[PDB]
Amino acid sequence: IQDSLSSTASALGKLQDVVNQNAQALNTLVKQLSSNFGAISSVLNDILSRLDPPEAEVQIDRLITGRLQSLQTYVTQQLIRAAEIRASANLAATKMSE
Amino acid sequence: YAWNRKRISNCVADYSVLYNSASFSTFKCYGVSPTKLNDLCFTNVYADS
Repeated sequence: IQDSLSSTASALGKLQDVVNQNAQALNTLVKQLSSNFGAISSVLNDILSRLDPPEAEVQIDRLITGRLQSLQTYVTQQLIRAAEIRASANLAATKMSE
Repeated sequence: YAWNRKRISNCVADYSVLYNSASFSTFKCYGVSPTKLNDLCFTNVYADS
């Protein structure tokens, strides 16, 4: 077994998979800030520095709408994965106890 | 149809006086607010007459 683990790294795919999944989802969430959602630009400060309050609001509305919508979607993925992982955790606990 | 094309760059721009020049009938901005005009830096500008 010591040799098997030392040579082959495919055994730990499951744990590697979970870490990759969370990293992937987070990266997409981070990347989403680069999106425009039909706005003039995707830099909040730039919009504040170009238009005026009665004019910059519409752009912000799209930025907030898109960004807020993206966040909850990521939140949903996390908890669903958490729902799965927690189920896995309970199974492991029984294996430990049993 | 023969609208002139002009280029301006490598200089400082004072739109405040131009904004204060209310003599112009049509002084409208779309991508920017004239109030904020005097506080932005640009790669270059194009002017037509």
